[PDB]
Amino acid sequence: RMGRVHYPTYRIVAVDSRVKRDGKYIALIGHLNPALKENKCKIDEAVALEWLNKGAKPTDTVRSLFSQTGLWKKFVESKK
Amino acid sequence: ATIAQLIRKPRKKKKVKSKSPALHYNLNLLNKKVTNVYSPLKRGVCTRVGTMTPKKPNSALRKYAKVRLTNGFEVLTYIPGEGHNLQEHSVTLLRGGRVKDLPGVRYHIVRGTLDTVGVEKRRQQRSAYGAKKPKA
Amino acid sequence: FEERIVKLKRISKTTKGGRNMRFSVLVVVGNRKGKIGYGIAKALEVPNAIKKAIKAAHNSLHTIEIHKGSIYHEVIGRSGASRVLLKPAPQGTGIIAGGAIRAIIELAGYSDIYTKNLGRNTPINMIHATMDGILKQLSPRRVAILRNKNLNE
Amino acid sequence: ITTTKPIKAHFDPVADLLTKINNARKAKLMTVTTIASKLKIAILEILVKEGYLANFQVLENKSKTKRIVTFNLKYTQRRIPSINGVKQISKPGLRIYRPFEKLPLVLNGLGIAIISTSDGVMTDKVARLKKIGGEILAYVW
Amino acid sequence: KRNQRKVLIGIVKSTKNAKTATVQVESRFKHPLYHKSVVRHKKYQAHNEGEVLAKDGDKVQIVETRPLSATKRFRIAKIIERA
Amino acid sequence: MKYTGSIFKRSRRLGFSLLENNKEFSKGKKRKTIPGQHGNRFRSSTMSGYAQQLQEKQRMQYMYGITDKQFRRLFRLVLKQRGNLAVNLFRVLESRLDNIVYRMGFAPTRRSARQLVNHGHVLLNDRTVDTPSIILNPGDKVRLKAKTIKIPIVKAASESGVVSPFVETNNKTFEGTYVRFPERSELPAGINESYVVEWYKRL
RNA sequence: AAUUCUUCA
RNA sequence: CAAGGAUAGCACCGGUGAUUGGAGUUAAGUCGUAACAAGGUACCCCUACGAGAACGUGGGGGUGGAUCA
RNA sequence: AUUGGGCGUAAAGCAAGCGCAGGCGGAUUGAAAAGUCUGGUGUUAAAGGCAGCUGCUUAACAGUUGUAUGCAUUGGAAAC
RNA sequence: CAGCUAGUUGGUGGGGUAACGGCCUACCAAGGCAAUGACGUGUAGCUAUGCUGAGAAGUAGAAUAGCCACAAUGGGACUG
Repeated sequence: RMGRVHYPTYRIVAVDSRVKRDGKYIALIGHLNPALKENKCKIDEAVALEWLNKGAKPTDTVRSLFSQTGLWKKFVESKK
Repeated sequence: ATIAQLIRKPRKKKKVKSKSPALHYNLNLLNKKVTNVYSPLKRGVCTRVGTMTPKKPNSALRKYAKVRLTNGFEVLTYIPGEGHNLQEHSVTLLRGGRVKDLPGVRYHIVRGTLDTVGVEKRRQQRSAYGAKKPKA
Repeated sequence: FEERIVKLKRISKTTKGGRNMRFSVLVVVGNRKGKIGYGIAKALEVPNAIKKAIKAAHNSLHTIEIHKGSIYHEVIGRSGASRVLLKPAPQGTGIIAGGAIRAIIELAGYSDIYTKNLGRNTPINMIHATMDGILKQLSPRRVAILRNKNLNE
Repeated sequence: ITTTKPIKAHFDPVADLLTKINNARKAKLMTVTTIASKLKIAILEILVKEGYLANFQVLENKSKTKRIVTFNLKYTQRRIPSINGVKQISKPGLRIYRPFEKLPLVLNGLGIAIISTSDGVMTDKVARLKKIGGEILAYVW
Repeated sequence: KRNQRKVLIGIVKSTKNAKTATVQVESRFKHPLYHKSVVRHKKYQAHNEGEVLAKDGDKVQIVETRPLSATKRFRIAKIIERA
Repeated sequence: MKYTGSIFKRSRRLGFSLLENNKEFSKGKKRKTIPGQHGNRFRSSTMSGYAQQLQEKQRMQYMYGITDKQFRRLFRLVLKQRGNLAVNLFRVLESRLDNIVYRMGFAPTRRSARQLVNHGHVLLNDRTVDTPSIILNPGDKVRLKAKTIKIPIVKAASESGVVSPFVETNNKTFEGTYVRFPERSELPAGINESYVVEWYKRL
């Protein structure tokens, strides 16, 4: 996350959990600027699934974003 | 200039010294060494108070002070403005600059906020070389 | 014609008794449309010197054309050990030069051109360097005539 | 035909060509003679074929080893030179190389710049068409 | 090995010590201060496997391998014959 | 500063009025010289590029009421993109809220409009604003919080105020729109664009 | 053999 | 293995140091007047000696010298 | 002082010479590709520099999209 | 700042480490780096960058972030 005070902008990124917040990452996924919950999160929709299939666990808030856009249904059935 | 020499002999810059060497050094107490942080100003104590005549083109009777700073250096400095409030080992604060009437003197005195207070009756340019504004 | 003047000196010859104070003036004249000239004169009084300078400048005019409002190549004014570099400018950005050269190149009728002085800053030799730099140039029609080509391709 | 006068190269035909042509232009001379190489005939051809010079003849002898060359200068009546100046860039004491994207134009590109490419010595813009770089030998205006 | 083909052509100087040869390599580049073309020579001590021999005066090739000893990180593959 | 507080003091020295001629027209003695103890001919002492360039700068930035750092920001903004600098600068200096309200006929002086806008008695595209900083783009509507209908200054302005050509408005409904960009010849021509623009070499 | 001519423009 | 401890001897870099050598800069300070003209003994350069100094002289070299030529 | 200076009188040609190393260097021809030319592949974190766009009463700013530059590897031609 | 270099360079057996390896060890050796600048000394965390500049670049390595090192100073080892 990085942005202005009183107006945060948290970019959703998949990265190892042993590095500090908003530090160096590997690949970019998307961003969230909180002013609405209908259409404010956008992802490439391919690299995220590649990361989740090559070994990854979504961050706590990221599950809602994956559920809002409708990606979980194709995910679980892909695994089993 | 033949380039076959410049590879074997690189060029050098002059990088002339600063206008103030004394205002750069600082001194600690840790088996003191010499370091410089390009200080804008330094605190010191005066030891000598007197007067001296200027050079050829003009004539006056100025006033100078021999101040030892927080470092081991002792340096001359110029007292600006009307009046005089230096009384033979009172703490002082220096300021950069340069004068032309007194050779060997390159430091003015910040007059107004110390045991030395800048004189009144000076209202134009009273911020520089401090002087408290009268209330009206 | 706009008849703008530039830096004037204060000179005096020396004889028996005082000194003969008689300063000189230099001036540039131009119609801002292609015809320009310069002159230098001397006299005892201001109006007489100014008038003589205007006369000697205006009789000795010379012609120069305007290519899209600027120069299309670089010239290096080289006279009296005083270089000055002129580099082409786009369709328009605003005039950029030194004061004396600013007047010189504005009174010629140019829109904007890249100008930078080198060496000394003496106005008279500076003006002369600007002159021989701007004059000794050549036109695309000139190379079209001398080369075996109709139009520059 | 029987030049009758001994001549020799300067240190390098590249600089010698420009120096001799500049001296001929300054002194208002007609022709000069200089040691000929395949680089020399190539450069003379590619510079004359752009209207900046005139007929040039390469001159060899009974043997196949001794070659020279003399070139006619481009001129117009009243003797005003077509060439307005030369300045060599690549030097025997300093090699210079330039890629395609940074080949400078001749003061607006109006003139001609000679670039020695990997396959042929030939002028600036028609080399920019093929994007083939090389070294710049001389600015002629 | 699988690494990039190290092109380290140079005049091998001496195999003064057994199964070890010292070769100098010459590299030309553009000096980033005056754009002048300049060369440097650098020494490298490499291991000779034994099935192929490198001799004095040759201009040989050098490739990278696992470290065998101190400042010996390379091995020889091709040897250009003498002159 | 936001406001100097004196307007005649500069129209005297600079020699040209804030408005058409109505401010410096006559009030007991018509004068066209510099004020103070120096009523005297001063036109052949400091005539040079820098002097009149500074004079034109000062004239312009007291015509538009803006300070110098605000205009430096404006010039930095207009320098970013392509376009003739003089035209864009003269177009953006007219694109302030107070000056547009003046030109609409809703205020008899630009400074009154500047005070009113900061006082929040005008709507910017159905939204309130107290910062006269935005540049007015075409296709925008303006209304003055029609509660202002009883204000005597606004009805006095709308009585017979000068309607500007480049703007459209209805005074009986206090509703206006900014349709077209200003031309060079439609605005006060006392400012020499080349001289004022050429003064700026620091950026 | 042969000398010096007080600072300030 | 060994941080350290003790001992003794080399290497490098500072601070200060009685006394002294000169250096620069200063309203009108004391001796002579060396140089700028042929500066009134041409000057200058190198070198050696000598004098309170200005510098003098000896040897070699140049005109960056004057008129008569 | 590479783009961008000079060594007669303004600072600067060593008193002169012999010259190892280094640097520079006549013409033909083939090869080689070390430089030099050049297609492709990979890479040069993000932010920021820059160019458009969106939002905070608007610039400040925040976000988003794109943006050069160097380097390795591989394939091609040989004027110098 | 003209020599530096003695586990220093190389070989074979063995041990040790996550692994190559003088990392260590038994023996044999006598090498290796240096005017294309080691060694000695002086100052310095490096980089993306910030400022300036048209640029080649001069300069500060703010904040921020990538990497490295440190935890009163000098050492040692366990746990995992």
